[PDB]
Amino acid sequence: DIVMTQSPKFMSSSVGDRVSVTCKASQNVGINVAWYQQKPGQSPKALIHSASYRYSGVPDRFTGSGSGTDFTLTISNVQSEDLADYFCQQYNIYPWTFGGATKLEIKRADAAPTVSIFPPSSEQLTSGGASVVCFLNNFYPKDINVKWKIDGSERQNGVLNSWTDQDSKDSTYSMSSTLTLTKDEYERHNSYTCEATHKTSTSPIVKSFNRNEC
Amino acid sequence: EVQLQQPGPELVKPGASVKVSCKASGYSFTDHNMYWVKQSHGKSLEWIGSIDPYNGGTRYNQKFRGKATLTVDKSSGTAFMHLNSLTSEDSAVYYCYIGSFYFVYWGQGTLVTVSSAKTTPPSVYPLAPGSAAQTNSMVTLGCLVKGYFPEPVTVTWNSGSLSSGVHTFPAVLQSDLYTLSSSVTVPSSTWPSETVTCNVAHPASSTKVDKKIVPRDC
Ligand SMILES: C[C@]12CC[C@H]3[C@@H](CCC4=CC(=O)CC[C@@]43C)[C@@H]1CC[C@@H]2O
Repeated sequence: DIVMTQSPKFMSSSVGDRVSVTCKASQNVGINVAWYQQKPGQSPKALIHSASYRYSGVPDRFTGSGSGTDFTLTISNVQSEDLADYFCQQYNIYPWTFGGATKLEIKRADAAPTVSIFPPSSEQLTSGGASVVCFLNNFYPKDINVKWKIDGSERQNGVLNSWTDQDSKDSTYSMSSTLTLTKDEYERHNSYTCEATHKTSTSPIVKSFNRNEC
Repeated sequence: EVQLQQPGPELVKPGASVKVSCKASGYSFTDHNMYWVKQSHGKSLEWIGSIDPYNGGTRYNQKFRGKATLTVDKSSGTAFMHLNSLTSEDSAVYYCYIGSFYFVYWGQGTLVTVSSAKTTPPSVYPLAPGSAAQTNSMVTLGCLVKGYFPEPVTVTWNSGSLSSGVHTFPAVLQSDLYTLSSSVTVPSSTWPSETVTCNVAHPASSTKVDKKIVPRDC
C-alpha cells in the first residue's frame, strides 16, 4: 500500500501569509493525487485533483503542484475561513490512501478570556446533583489554565474541562470547565470561584458567587 | 441536484453487525462508482472499498475484506455497507462519496458507536447568571447537557437563528456517560426581556428538549 506522509502536522499563519503543506508518497503515483479540506464537524471537501487541477468553486488562492512522489498544496493570501484540516490522497493504485491531517491555525492579536460562572440549576438540584460551570470564552492564544476554589480553598477532584476548535469568525478559542459535586457537598459550602490564567495578564481573571445572595 | 443521504447515528453491541445505507439522488445512479471511507476520531481516513452500480462489481481494501460487504439496490438508488464482527476499533464515522474531474460529493457520514453501554437520554439544565446582572453589556447564558450515551447531541439556540456568540463544547466521556455545555452571548438589553432557549436533540434516545433560560430566582 502507498503511504502518504504529510508535513507539517500543525501550521500557524497570519491572514495574508502563504502556507504550504507537503505530501510525500512512499512510491511513484504519477499525478493521481488530490487535496482535501475538512472543517470541524463537516464532511471533507475536495480542493484539487490530478495534483494541480482546482475543482469548480474552489478559490484560486488554493494551488497544487508536484509529480511522482512529492506533492504540495499552497494557500496564497490565507484567510480566517481557511482554518481546517488539510490532507492529500493518492488514487493512482488500489487501495486509495490518505495522508494524515495538517491542522491550520490562523494567527490573531491576543485576547483575554471572557469568564462567566454559573451556579447549579434548581432542576439539577431537585435530582440530587450539583454542577458548577465556568466559561472562558473568546481568548487567544489557545493555552489557558482554570482553577476552582470552594470557600477560598483550591478544589482539584471532580472537574472536567473541554476546549473548542478555533473559531471560524474571530480566530479565538474557548474552554468550558464543570465542577460536579453532590447536592450535599454543594450545600455545605458557600463561596464558589472560577479563576482563569492566560498570557494576556499576570493577574487571574476571578469570577465568583455565593450560594445565598440575591 | 446531487444528494447522498446517509442515515443517522447507530449504536451496536460488540460482536454485532451494522448495515449503513447511502441513498443517491439528483443524478443518474449508474454514472458513478460509490466509495466508502472510515474516519475514526482523530485518525486519518481509510478507503474501505467501492462498488460500481452499473454492473455491481466491488473492490475492497484487503484490510476490510471479510468485514465489509458492499451492495447496491438499483431500484431505490441505495448503496449499502454491511460491517460484521464489530468491536470498539470500528467506532467511526462511515462515509459514502462519489467523484469525477468535475465534482466531488460526500455524504454527511454515519457515526457508528460499538459499545456495551446503554442509551441514556440527556438531562438538560439551564445556565443563568447568579443574581449579578449588569448594565449595557453582554450577558452569557448556557445549557448543560448531562449524562447521555451515545454521541451525538445537537444543540441550537432559538432554533438555530442565534448563530454568532455561540460556543458548543466537545462532550466529555466519564464512566459511560457524555456531558457537554453550550454558551450563547447576547446583549443585556435583549435578555431577560426577550426569550433565549436552548434546543437539545439526542437522536439515539429520540429526545428533543427546549430549555428556556430564565433569570435565577432569589
Ligand atoms: C479520488 C477522487 C474520487 C475519484 C475520482 C478522482 C478524480 C479523477 C476521477 C475521474 C473519473 O472520471 C473517475 C473517478 C476519479 C478517479 C477524485 C479526486 C479526489 C476524489 O477523492
